[PDB]
Amino acid sequence: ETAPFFGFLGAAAALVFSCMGAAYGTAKSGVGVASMGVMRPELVMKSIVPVVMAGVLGIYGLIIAVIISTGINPKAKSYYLFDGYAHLSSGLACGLAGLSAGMAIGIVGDAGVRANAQQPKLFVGMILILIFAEALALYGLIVGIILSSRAGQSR
Amino acid sequence: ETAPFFGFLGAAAALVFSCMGAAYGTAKSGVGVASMGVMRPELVMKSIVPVVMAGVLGIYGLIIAVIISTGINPKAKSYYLFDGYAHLSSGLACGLAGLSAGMAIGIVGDAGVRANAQQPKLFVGMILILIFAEALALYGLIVGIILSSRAGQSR
Amino acid sequence: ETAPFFGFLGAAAALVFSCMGAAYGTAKSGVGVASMGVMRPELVMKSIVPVVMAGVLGIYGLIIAVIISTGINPKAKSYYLFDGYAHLSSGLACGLAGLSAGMAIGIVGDAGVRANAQQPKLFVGMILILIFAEALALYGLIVGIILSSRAGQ
Amino acid sequence: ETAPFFGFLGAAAALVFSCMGAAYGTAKSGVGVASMGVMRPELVMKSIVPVVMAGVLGIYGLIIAVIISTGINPKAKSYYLFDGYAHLSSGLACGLAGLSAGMAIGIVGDAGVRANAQQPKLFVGMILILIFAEALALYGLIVGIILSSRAGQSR
Amino acid sequence: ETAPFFGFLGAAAALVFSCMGAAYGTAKSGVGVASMGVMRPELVMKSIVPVVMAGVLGIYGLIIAVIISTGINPKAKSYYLFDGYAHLSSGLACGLAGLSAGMAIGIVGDAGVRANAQQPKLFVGMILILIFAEALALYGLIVGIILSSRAGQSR
Amino acid sequence: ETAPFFGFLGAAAALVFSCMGAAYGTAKSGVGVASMGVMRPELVMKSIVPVVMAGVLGIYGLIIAVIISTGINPKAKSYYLFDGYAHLSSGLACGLAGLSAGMAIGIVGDAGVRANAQQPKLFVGMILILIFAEALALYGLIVGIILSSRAGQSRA
Amino acid sequence: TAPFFGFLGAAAALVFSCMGAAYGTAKSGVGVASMGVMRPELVMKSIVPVVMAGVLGIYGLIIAVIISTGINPKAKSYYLFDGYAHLSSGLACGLAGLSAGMAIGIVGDAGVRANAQQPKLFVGMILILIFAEALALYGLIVGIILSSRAGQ
Amino acid sequence: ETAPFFGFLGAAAALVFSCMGAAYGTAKSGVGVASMGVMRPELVMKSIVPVVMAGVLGIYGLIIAVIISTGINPKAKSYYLFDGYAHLSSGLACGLAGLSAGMAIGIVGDAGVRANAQQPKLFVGMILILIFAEALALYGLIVGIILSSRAGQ
Amino acid sequence: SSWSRALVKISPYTFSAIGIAVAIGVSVLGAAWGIYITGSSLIGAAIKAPRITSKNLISVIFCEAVAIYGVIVAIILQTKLESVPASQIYAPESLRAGYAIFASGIIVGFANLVCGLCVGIIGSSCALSDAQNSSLFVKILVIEIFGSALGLFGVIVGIIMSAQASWP
Amino acid sequence: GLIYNEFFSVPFEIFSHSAYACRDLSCSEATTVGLIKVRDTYPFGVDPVWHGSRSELPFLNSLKMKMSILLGVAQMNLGIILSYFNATFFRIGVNIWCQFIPQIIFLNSLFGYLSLLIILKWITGSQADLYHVMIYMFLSPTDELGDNQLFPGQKTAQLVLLLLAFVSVPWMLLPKPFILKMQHHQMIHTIEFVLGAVSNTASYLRLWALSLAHSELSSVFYEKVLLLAWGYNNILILIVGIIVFIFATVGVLLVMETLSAFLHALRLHWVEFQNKFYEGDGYKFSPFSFALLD
Amino acid sequence: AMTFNIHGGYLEAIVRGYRAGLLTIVEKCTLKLVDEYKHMLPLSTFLEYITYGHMIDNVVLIVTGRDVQELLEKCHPLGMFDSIMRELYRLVLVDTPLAPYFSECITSEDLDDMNIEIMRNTLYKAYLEDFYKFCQKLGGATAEIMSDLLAFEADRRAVNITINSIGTELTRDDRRKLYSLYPYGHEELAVCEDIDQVRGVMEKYPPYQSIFSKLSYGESQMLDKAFYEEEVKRLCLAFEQQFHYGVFFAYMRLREQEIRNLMWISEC
Repeated sequence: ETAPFFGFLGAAAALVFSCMGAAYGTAKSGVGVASMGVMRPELVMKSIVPVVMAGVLGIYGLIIAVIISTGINPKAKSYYLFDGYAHLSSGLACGLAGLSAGMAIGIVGDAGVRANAQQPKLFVGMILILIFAEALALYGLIVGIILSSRAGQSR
Repeated sequence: ETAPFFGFLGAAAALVFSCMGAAYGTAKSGVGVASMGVMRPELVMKSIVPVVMAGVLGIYGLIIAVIISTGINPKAKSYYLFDGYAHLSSGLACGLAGLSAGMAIGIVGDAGVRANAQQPKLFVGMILILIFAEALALYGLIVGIILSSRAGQSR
Repeated sequence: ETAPFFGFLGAAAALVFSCMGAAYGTAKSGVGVASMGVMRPELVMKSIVPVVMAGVLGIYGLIIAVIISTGINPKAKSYYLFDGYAHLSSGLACGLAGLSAGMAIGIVGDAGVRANAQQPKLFVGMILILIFAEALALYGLIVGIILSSRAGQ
Repeated sequence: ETAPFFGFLGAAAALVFSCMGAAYGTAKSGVGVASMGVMRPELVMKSIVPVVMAGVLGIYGLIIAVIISTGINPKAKSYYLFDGYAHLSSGLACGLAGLSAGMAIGIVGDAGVRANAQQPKLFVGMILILIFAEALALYGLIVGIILSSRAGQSR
Repeated sequence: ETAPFFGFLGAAAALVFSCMGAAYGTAKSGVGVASMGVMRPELVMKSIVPVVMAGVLGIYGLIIAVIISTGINPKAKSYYLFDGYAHLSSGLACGLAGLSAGMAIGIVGDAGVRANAQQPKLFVGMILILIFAEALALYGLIVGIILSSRAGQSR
Repeated sequence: ETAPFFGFLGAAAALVFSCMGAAYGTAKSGVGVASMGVMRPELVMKSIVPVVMAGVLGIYGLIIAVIISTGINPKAKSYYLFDGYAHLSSGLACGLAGLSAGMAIGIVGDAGVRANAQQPKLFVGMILILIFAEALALYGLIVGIILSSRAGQSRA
Repeated sequence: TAPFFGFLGAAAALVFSCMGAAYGTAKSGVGVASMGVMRPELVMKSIVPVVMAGVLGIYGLIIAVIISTGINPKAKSYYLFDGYAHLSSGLACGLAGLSAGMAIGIVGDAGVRANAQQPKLFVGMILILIFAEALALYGLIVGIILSSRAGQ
Repeated sequence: ETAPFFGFLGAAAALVFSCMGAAYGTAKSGVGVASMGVMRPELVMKSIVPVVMAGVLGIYGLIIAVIISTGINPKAKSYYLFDGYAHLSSGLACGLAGLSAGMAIGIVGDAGVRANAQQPKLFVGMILILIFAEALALYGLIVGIILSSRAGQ
Repeated sequence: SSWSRALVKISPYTFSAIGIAVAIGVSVLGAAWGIYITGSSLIGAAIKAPRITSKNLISVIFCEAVAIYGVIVAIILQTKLESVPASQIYAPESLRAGYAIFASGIIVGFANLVCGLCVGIIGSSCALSDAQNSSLFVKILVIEIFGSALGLFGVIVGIIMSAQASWP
Repeated sequence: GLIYNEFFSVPFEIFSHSAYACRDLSCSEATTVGLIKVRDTYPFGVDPVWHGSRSELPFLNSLKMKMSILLGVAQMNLGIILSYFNATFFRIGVNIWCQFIPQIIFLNSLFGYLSLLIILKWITGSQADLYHVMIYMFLSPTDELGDNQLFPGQKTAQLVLLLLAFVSVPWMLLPKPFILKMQHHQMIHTIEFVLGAVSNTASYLRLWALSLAHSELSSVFYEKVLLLAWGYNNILILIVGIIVFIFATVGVLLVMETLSAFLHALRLHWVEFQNKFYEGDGYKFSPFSFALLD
Repeated sequence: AMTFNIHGGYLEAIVRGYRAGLLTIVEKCTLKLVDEYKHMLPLSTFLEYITYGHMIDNVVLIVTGRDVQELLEKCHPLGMFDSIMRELYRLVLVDTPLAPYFSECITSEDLDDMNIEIMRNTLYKAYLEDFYKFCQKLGGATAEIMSDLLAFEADRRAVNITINSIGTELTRDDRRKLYSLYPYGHEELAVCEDIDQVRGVMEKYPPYQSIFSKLSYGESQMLDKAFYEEEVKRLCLAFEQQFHYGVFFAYMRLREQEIRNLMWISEC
């Protein structure tokens, strides 16, 4: 039917929004890292952790997209409209959550890197903030996985 | 037939909007903490309260989304448009409440982090304000729970 | 047949708009309260009056949402469009009134925090202004309840 | 048929517009009175007139909306689309007039607070301006009442 | 037919637009008059003439709305689509003319308050602009009445 | 049978846009007059020319609207498709011309009133510029009068 | 009939990818010229970040090529599923490339300034930029996987 | 049926876009010339011709519009949508190219007006830049002629 | 349904012609924008010093290359046109050819615009850099040449898509 | 965790053998009218079958919500009871009997109907109530109806509780100012207490939400590890999956989950338990006991 | 981003070339720089604010009289433009950004602008008004530089007040009421009555930390020289001047600094 035209769209949107959020985080993280390392090159290595923390969202989005893509197989079963709609919903939710988490992580990491050289306690504070932010991305990934799994029944 | 699309979209919207609100709150709190903790190490841990206070809203939104996803069961009951409409309404209400709470909590937490360097007698007031704001998240979760409970009784 | 698709949406919109207005008011109220407490910690506890009164709008919105949810009883009576549309309109009106009251209360509290910080002698005037603002929210809640009461075709 | 939709929409629009106008007027009045609350608290007590006027305008709008709602009795007489359209138009007119009057009164009070703070002799002028502004709300309420009464003339 | 779906809506919109324009003009004039009275309390009483003149818009709008409402009467005679369309057009023209006149009168009065406060010689002379604005409003009302007079022309 | 709705809408739009142009011109004219006040209160009377121009524009718009409304005679000469579209087009053209003329007149009059203090003998040149601008209002009125019946009464 | 969407996917994949590629290359190029005003030697080596940004266009170009080759109407019946899948596959690749290039442009522009100030931090800037550039590669992987679903 | 309407709309767009682009370029060049006149009035006419060079784009647009008008006639053939749409596309392409070239030439002339005054030796460079810009307009005219050639089906 | 049927019933020849014209239009617009961007900096440098006119002309030539490529693509698209027979006005082959033509035109136009903007920005920076120091002109020119490859890649993609035309 | 019958995101052998057994269903599907027949309840923890079943989410959610409601009621009762002890220890005035008694009675009675309904549904097995119809019975403010009521006296008990709650509102506001006037600030307690009671009651659901989130995250991690171990049982793939699972447990399960739980627990303790005690103010007395030297 | 090529590109290139070329002799260099700036005539408002920067001081100097005729000798068009004693002050209140505010703030005329100290107070108030006006035109990276300059001026005024002007009624309240992170956290300098206290106050801003150093130089001067000398030393940051941004103010500041250095050279 027309269900794939929505399911594949949702699967693509998940990865697209996740990549957009990861890029938005990484830009701010890199700007802050450069600003910090201009004056204190020693802490540049310690300031790179939020960049990887933001980049993990890209891997999460890629995993969600792979799951969504593997979840559609007309040769296996008739993908009714319910299955495609649920897959699209899961993709949209995962992508939006990833984008929001990436933006938040980028802002927080840029602020922390700007404040990194001011006090060494920033090395712990920014790490804690980044972990708390990535918790939201993990929760979104879990919700997307649950929705994708529930999409498999379709009566 | 199209009702499960509406229900899945409502659950996805709830999760995504809650994630966005939590991300905005966490980013604001992280910026405030990065600004405050440069001067003193007190803001490193004694003022990390909003960092988890904002993630509480995301946890509540994830719980509501999981409940909504578990609500749909075509193999157990052929859902009419009533179930889809109720699920979509509950998801929209939960997501909007989560976003509003996230924005308010982020603003209040940024203000509190800025004021942290001031007289510490205001910590109790800041915590009280944060709790009063976060009460909106609980109210939204209650409304969503009531809607989900009333959802399945369709004729 | 399509009446619930409007009634549930109206209830959700009422709750969402009430929450949005409450948050909009509470942001300014909390900013002003934090500023005053930094300036004068003595009156910080007594300055949470607009912050506390902000939650009243959210409570009223939750009550209206609960009433709207209790209104939709398909088993009790076949929900014609005349009831679902009325419920949706009542919810929309309550939510818009709550949002307007929240914005007004936020502005009033933002002004009153500085007003009390400069001189606590204006606390009575600030409270009177807040009560006058909340009168709009009370009127909106009453109107929403009255409109929801007309679900009998 | 679908006339109750139009009637309910008109009543809701009337209530919403009246509430928005009253809120804007009250916010402007409070912003104005914030200075008078410190510059001359003795005159601040008499400065609450514009807030009362805004509340009165909101009350008039709510009363008009309540009358419009009470005019809808489907079980007593069938509501033709003519009556619903007339009621919706009456509500829209009352709401727009109330919002405009509230905004004008709010601006007038915001100016008059400083005007009276500079010189107490401007209280008479402020009162005259407020009365002239409230005349518009009174005219709008009268027009809405006339339209609501005429709404039942269909057959 | 569905005549009041447009005729009554236009009748309401006429009063709505007239009230909005009068409110804007009165707000501008009141701000100017408050500033002038703060500058000099002597001119406050004498400078209310533009404020009063701006009130003619409300009277004209109320009269037009009453005439339009009286012009709709299915019991007396059925009104076709043309009978309602003409009334709606007349109401829209009257409302737009009232809004334009109100805005112009508000700007003119805001300028004239300062003009009179500076040079009392030009105070009385400046009333020509207000007279011209009132004449424009009267011409618009006359055009609207002429348009509305064609209510019974249908057949 | 739906053409009269379009015709009445066109007449109303003509009146509304003419009034809007007149108001836009008069606002700038009054602002300039107030600015020229106190500095040269003697020239207050001589500065009323833009007010007269705005009043003339409003009168022309009202006359065009009344002329259009005079064609609302459904008791004879069935409107057909032309009597609505032609009237609407004529009204729209007249209103837009009035709005443009009002904006130009307001700009020129405000500039002249502001410049009336420097080289006061340039009032004649300012009035000449204002008249050259306001000629567009007369041109638009003529065009509207031409379109008032050219495509309206020739439906047969 | 449906194949219009499938054809549009390939065009969109290249267009949206190049849109972000130009934006990344522009920001990276501007910083390089600023550094080249004073630091003569540092600018020559700093061109790598611009070269890295230009690679994203190549990745989008290859993805577009695959989509075009798979839209053969006379070879196999291009049902609506194939058109929907190809359009979806292109949309992800184009959107991801646009975001990935945008981050590289923002990061690269700051990196040129940072290198001109302290040459030591050049390694750190490259590492962050390389990690950011992996998102475009991540988008490429998703594009291949989605396009591979054109079996039926 | 609607192909004549599509062709007429395309011709109108071809005229209007080129006219707007030429007008913008000429206005920018005239502002630049007026600014440069007060400094070295002896060079006011030394660059007035490239300032008014927007007449070239105007004439090209007029020629394109005339060509598009000529090709539409019911008597010659009952042209279908394949002809009207093609004519509209050719006209739109020519008009867009003309507008872009006019804007670019206006900016280049605004720069060159000051550049030549600051350095008389830069007149040849400004002329070369203007010729390079007008190459785009020439290419657009060629493309428009080529497209309109096939429209006579 | 009825609205969907009307949307599916639109003439593909109109869409194909629109895309063909839009490709050339967007290419011309992007080339002109890039030319203006480069020319502002070139004129500024010449005002500073007329020594680097030959070096500056390379940016203008590169910008005009985008317009040349767009013109070539437009000529190819015009060659791709057919007679549009009445019988096959809604045939699947005609619809596929029209969709492919529109997609190729849109891709070519967007790629040309992006490449023109990038080349204009690069040349504007490079002229100022050369004015600052003529030693850096080689690296700037190399970077501009590398960035110009976006237009070539877009043209290649459009040419590849052009083979899909099969209008009877 | 031992109570929850979940060990490292995996069930295990309960003190009993199997709480619920598939009613017949030697070959029939689990989703059936017979479903699963329980021989006896597992005392050590939850039924092992329930954890891995499709119906895990609804039953576990209902149980967690009921447990959270009961725990919040108990904590609020303890906090309110501490008020009388604090008043007696400090020998406070008649304000305790004047205000502490109505304050501890109104909220207790208001939550008592819900707590008793939850207990009765758990005790009497009134399946006609479940998680939803309990709220439905609590929803109606008006009298009459009561068709779904399970308590034999619920028809009169609800009205009595409503009357008591209505009468308790002034009893918590008047007597303290009355005593103050007789012996010759209540605005701070006024209005705040009424909304704060509802806020504290609602906040208890945070514990249930956190528990559900932790369970979901642990289940996701365990599912990923099992999928790696089953299909990717190859040595390199198995080692990589084990390393990934260890890293995930260290990150989310160990650090993030514990931090969030601690923060939520502290917020709950301050918000409700401390609300009825402590009262703030004061300072920490400290002598010059070589504190800097220490 | 495309707006730079849309307009202002040629002027930006000319300014960049003039700045790159830069490096009674001091008077001649100042006249040449002023002529170059004038010949350059969106960016118009920026140029007006940049000129008004020194025009505030020029108008303050012209406000005297008292040998007022000598002001024509220093009629440098860069700062001493003719377009930019209460009766004459009202006339001079036009064509300047800070003049309308100073009309009310300095309505006492010579009473609030006494040549000993209160004239410096009026000049500081005018400088604060001009800095606020410049910061109002936000949208570029120059906001940070403007904030740094205003902070340096305010901190230098506060240090001068705490050093010796405290006896001249420049108390802690006057450190911001009359003496023009500083726009939000200037209260820390109200109690910095000692050089060690000044260093401690500077410790609140780690970028400002170690800038005072021993405070033997720079902070030793009164008026606005204490923290302004820190900005002069750190002006190497302004020497970056990243492209496609407003650099006219940076070029003007660099030319002024070069003129000051040439004047300080004098007879070696």
